[PDB]
Parts: sequence; C-alpha cells; structure tokens
Amino acid sequence: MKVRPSVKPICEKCKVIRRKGKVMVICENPKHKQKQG
Amino acid sequence: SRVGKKLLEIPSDVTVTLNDNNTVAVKGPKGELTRTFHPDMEIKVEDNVLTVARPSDQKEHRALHGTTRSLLGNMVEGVSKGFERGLELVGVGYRASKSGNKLVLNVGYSHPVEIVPEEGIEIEVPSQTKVVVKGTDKERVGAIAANIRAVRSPEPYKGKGIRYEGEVVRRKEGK
Amino acid sequence: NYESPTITIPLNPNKTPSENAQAYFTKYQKAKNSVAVVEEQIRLAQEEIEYFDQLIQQLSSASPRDISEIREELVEGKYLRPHNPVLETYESTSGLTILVGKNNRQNEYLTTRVAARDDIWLHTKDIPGSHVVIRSSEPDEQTIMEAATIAAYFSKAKDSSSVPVDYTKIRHVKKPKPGFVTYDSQHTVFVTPDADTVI
Amino acid sequence: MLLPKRVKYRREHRGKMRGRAKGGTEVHFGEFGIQALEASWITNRQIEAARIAMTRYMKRGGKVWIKIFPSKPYTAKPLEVRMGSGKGAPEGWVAVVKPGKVLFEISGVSEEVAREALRLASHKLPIKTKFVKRE
Amino acid sequence: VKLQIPAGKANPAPPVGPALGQAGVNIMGFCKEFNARTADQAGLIIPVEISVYEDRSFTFITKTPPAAVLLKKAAGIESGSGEPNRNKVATVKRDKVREIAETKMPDLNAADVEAAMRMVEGTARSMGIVIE
Amino acid sequence: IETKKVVVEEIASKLKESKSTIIVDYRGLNVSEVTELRKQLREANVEFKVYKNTMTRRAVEQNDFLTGPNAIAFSTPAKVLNDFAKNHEALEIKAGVIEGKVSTVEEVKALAE
RNA sequence: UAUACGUUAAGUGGAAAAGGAUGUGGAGUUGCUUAGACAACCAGGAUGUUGGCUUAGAAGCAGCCACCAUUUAAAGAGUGC
Repeated sequence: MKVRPSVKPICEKCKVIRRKGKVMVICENPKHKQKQG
Repeated sequence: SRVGKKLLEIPSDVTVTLNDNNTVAVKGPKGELTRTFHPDMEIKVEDNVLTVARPSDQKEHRALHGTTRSLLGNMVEGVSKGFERGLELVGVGYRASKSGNKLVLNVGYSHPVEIVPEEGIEIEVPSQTKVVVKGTDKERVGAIAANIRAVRSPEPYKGKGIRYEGEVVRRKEGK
Repeated sequence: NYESPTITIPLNPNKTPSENAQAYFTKYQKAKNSVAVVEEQIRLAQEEIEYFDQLIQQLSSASPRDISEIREELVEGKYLRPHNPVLETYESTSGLTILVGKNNRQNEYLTTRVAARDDIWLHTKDIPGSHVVIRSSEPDEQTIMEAATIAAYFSKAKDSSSVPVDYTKIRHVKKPKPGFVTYDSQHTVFVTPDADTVI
Repeated sequence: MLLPKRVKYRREHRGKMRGRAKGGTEVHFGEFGIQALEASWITNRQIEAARIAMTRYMKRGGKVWIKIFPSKPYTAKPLEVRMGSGKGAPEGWVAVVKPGKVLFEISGVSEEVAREALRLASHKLPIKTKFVKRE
Repeated sequence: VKLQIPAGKANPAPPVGPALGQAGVNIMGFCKEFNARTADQAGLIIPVEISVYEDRSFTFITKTPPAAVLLKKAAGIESGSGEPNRNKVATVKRDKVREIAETKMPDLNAADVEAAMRMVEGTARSMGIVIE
Repeated sequence: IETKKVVVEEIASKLKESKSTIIVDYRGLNVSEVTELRKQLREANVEFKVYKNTMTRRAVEQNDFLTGPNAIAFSTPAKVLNDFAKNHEALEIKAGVIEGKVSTVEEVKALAE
C-alpha cells in the first residue's frame, strides 16, 4: 500500500479501479498496490 | 457481450412463489430459500424459464439483469450451481476435528479454537488438513471460508497457515 | 571420476547440494577470473619486460638525437615529457649506403617512412642494437654480409660474431599493438665485423 | 542558465500578462511542439531542467528549437528589510509567456518518445500546457 | 530424454549419469548398447532420443548427426560465426545442401526437397554460413 | 472489408472448385500429432487443410454438421483417417462429399472402408 | 414547495492548487465490427533448434550475434514465470 494523490499504475497487471468514491491501483504486487484517499 | 441477456431456467423440482410485487420464495432439492427485492425490475416466471426486464437502460438495472439466473437475486446467480468450499491447511501440527456439527481447531496457539456451522452447512473433516464447508449460499460459504483463513492465514516467509485450497498463494521466497 | 577416488568433500550443511554445487562453480569461475585477470596482467607484464628489453635494444645503439627521440617515444609510452628528423645512414664497406634504423621511431622513419617494400632489411638477432636496411637494394652476399656485419659489431653483442640477421623481402616485415613489428619470412645470415667502414 | 550577456538597463518595471501570444504559437522549425494554456514568469534553471529531463529520456534527443530567451531580469531585495531606499538588486532572469505560445519544438525523434519526454518535462512545471505538432 | 553422444564413445558419466541416473541405468551398459548399435565413429555426434515406460522399459531412436557437425567438418569451424550477418566463418555448396538432404531426408521435416532446403537454410543462416 | 471480400472470394474459389472432400471436426490433439497426421496424409497425396464454418455453410447452401472447428481433405485418404482416428480418437467424421456426392457419417465411413 | 428543458449528488452547492482518475452527461473524430468482433470457455500453442556464440551448463529465457525456415489455421531461434 502507498498513499499519494498522484496515483497511477506501474506494470500492466497493475489495474485501475474505484472503491467508495476513491481511486485505487490493484496489482499482484503490494509494492505496486496503491490508492488515493 | 453480457451477463444478463440470457434466458435462465427452471430445471426441475423448482417452485417459485412471487409472494408479492418483490417478495419471492423458492423450493428446490438444494433447499427452500427466499428473498425480497427492488420494484423496478419486472420479473416474470415462464414455463421452464425466468425472464426479467428493466424499465430504464441504467447502470444498476444492468447489475440486476446480470443477477438473473437461479434462486432469488445473486442467489439468482446461485441455485443450480449449489455450493461448497474445501480448505486444506498448510502446517505441522495444524489440524482440526469436529464437535458434532461444530469444528475443533488446533493450529498455532496456546489454546484451540471452536467454530459453528449455524446455517445448515455441513462441515466435513475427511482429514486433519482436509475440511469442506458445504451448503447452497455463496455468501455464507465463502464468508466462513474467509473467517477461518483469517485466523491463521498462510504466510510469505513459509508456506504455513490456512489456505483456500484452490489458491495460487504468493510464494514470497521463504527466506 | 568416471578414475574413481571416492573423495568425501565438504558440502556445507544448511545449504543445498544445488547451492553448494553452483557455489563450487562460482568459486571455480571466481578463481578462474581472478587468476586469468592476474595472468593477462602478467602477460602485459611480460610483454612490458621485453618492451624494456626492446627499448634497451634500441637504446644501446642510440645516439643523443635518439635520446631525445626516445623521450618522445616515452611521452608516447606516457613515461616522459620534454619538426621532421627521420633517420640517418652509413657508408657500407661494399661502397653502398645502408640506412641505419637507430631507434624505435628512427626505425619507423628509416623503414616505415623511408625504406621500400620487398627490400633487404635486418635487425640484431637477440642482441642490443639498432636495425638496418639496404632499402631497394637486394643485399647480395657482399652487401648482406656487410650490413649484418655492421649490425653484428654495432650491437651490445659486438664481441659475438655470427649475428644471424634474418633478411628477405620487406613485404613480409610485420608491423603492430604498437612497436610490435617483426621481420619474418626471412633467411638468417651470420656475420661479424669491423667498425670504421660505416663512415 | 540562459543569459543575455549584455543589457541596457539592469532593471525594469515589472510588467503584466494580458491577452495572448503574438507569434511563435506553432511548431514550424521543428516537428512536435508544446504550447501554453496560461502564462507566467519563468527561469532558465527550470527550462534547462526540462532540457536535461527530455535529453536524458531521449539520451540525445533529436533537436529542439527552443522558442524563448529569459530577457527580463527581476530583483530581490535583502532580507528582513523595510520598504524604499531604492529598488532592489538584480537577482536572476525571467522568461515571460502568453497562452497559446509554443516553448519547445522537437524533431528527429519519434512522436511517442516526444509525448513521454514532454510529459516528464511538463510535470516539472507550474503551468497548464499541451502537446502540438506541425500542420 | 534427448542425448547427444559420439557413436563410438561410452561411459561419459556427467552427461547422462544424471539424466538417467534418476532413471538408474548402467552408464557404460547403456552407452555400450549405444556403441553396439551405432558401432561407428567416436568423436562423431548422434542425437538419440530415449523413451522409458513407467516400469523402466527403455528404448531409443538414434538419428542423423547435426548439420552443425557435418559443416564443422566441411568448413573447419569450432564455433559458428561470432556474429552471423556480420561475420561468415564457413562456406558450403548447394551440392552440400543436396548431400545433407540425401544424408538426412529421413530426419528432415518438410515434405518437399525445396521446403526441406528452406528449413536447412534457415539453419544455415542460424549458424551463419555462405554457399558455393 | 474489401480485404474480407478478397478472403471470402479466394476461399469461395477453392470452395466451389472442391469436387471431392471429406469434412471433420478437429479438437483435442497437439500440433505434433497433427503433424504426424499431416505426414501420413501428405504421403497419401490427399490434400488436407483447415477452414471455417460460416463459409463452409454458405457453400452448402450455395449445416447442423457444419458448426464447430472443421477441417477438410480434398480429392479430385479417409482410410488414413480411420487409422489416425481409431489410433487417437479426438475428432469427428461429420460429413464428406465425392464429386458432389454429399455424404452422411456412415457414408463417409463406407467411402473410408 | 411557480412552469418548461438538462446538470450534478458531492450537501458539491456551502472555502483552495499542482496532479490524479474506466466519475459523470454532452457533442465530435476515428480502426475493429453481427461473414458474427471483444471477452469468457474449450482445442492447440509444434518442427530443424537446446538456433549458433560463449558458458561447467545457457537448452525460449546469464551474456553476445542471429531472430531464420517449416506443419502451417498459427505458435516467438520465444512474452513472462
């Protein structure tokens, strides 16, 4: 997990989604895993 | 290119009862199982098949039309599947048994742990690692599967802990 | 050993047969790389040793203009720090003129700049000396003997007769690296000498 | 650090930013430009930061045709000082903008490389802009 | 398992002693079976595929040598081109292509002679050789 | 889609010119078993290829068999196919034709036996 | 608690940026595309060749050149594990 405002994926298996009105990056990788808040 | 566009069936031993506008019940060999719903979706049981229409070509009515298969809602994504989840642990002394229907648990702690299959589940412990939840509700079966695996979930630094038996676990290279 | 000694090795418990096998290969290639590095270093070192000996080969025949010329050669070698001054020649005893390659660079100027290909060339056969050439003069018995003679008594082995200078067409005279030239495809002529004929 | 080596007056009145770019609003010395949507006062350190960014993403990247030059100076008085006592002292340089103005053309390198290079260039910057190319 | 061994050699443990030591065969036993069947040149190279049934009932098919080997013997190279399409360190003939066809058209893997040659020349350019 | 028209055109050319052909489902067998089959049919000189079902059906009308992934073997054979089939048994022998003699499964079997 | 036509859902409205974003609705452009596309699922994903070099071994996957040709529906001298 990584907070930032400048969220965006890294790999291609990094995947863009939304959750609870908030933007997130799924990936396989926790060290790609992200979201804003 | 769609989930909901299908015409979704009434195979056998099935009995709907539209108890009101949106209150509906089902019987089948899987069991008798009932719900109540939103009014916009015009849901209509035909000979051997159910059909639904949405009043408005809208984002949520799409969700519903995609949950148009079997029992009542997402359980109108469930009946004719009919459900279970196995689980095999990954351990050394990690194991379990049952207290009747209930479940006895001997894993990683100064104490053991106890669990109950309240909702007509059958737990089956064919082996000390092999256990199976079985029922007819995706919600409930997956729910307890996760409840369990959260307790002693599996590990990165070793393959330990509970496992969704079909999982592709992250093998962090056990350091 | 497919040989059959049955060595009982060290194998490092808590570390796999794989791990320790490829670690054996790791130390193998490691000692291999270390020693091969050190052996090409030492190969550079041996060619450097005979490069001193070659510098000295020319130096024992060097004159003071060659002292300055080799100071330039060692700016080139990086070893020193101080304009067309190619080389010189001498009067052969056979009433000819022999170009006297008097240094590394003077040899470049007397042979690689001045002399002609397929000419008669000569260098001191393992004696500390300079080279010479009967450039565009196919050194006959007399001329080749006199040139090999001037070399045979101009070397630091001037006491040793039978200086066996390999002569032939300069077409085969090799050149390289840098300062790595040779005179090959060549028949040896053993010579002795007097001195004052050169002038 | 872009400079004018020589100047008439070390100092100026400050200036304003109204309206739009007179000229140089389109790539024609190069191929693939970037242009303004705003305007501000800009430093040679910033533009050369973009330079090194794009030319490392590209590693020699093509050719540019920079459109600008930091003609304007600006002053900066010393610190914890009161008003007056004459205008402050010249500090650095300034490069001014109008919206619609092109800043950097590019040529000799692929359009996609151009896009990403100027992405990394743009994210340096205080402004809003967009990619452009020749007619 | 594919092996790649000269027709006359036997008991190179390190190649197959692993490869069929988990299978557990006589190293020299099977390698001299191989030499008895391919009683031919040592220093040569035969590709040979061994098929083992679950009960350890091993059989195998020996096959024609590599064109790499034949043309190392032809041109006289040890390594192929250090950089094919930049260095060509070896040269053969169209006649050599036909010789190798007639040698190995049993093992060749395109029904036509010309498509056989297309594949053969795919390999010739793989290893970086020119034609005479 | 003029390129689609060229594709359908060329396939139509061969598909009209087809005078004897046996038609089969292909599924569940690797490229190497496939290439074994190809070796034996190549030496059989019975010309095997692979084509698509929309287009095959448009020819037949020019159908219930015709769905599913279908390959063909021209003549102008099915014994080799019996061999491969009983040897391997991941196929179907749905239909065939000889000089326009559109063939049942049992009829292609008779032609194949 | 006006009328008509659309908007948003954040209480934005009713406090602000860089920047982010399959948010949204609107127009508009443009290739695939019901000879059925895309996805899912099923079938395959092969041959010389483990391409050659180097490497103890480099075998699609240490690194270097090559990156060919064939069954071909198509499978790379290999996209990643």
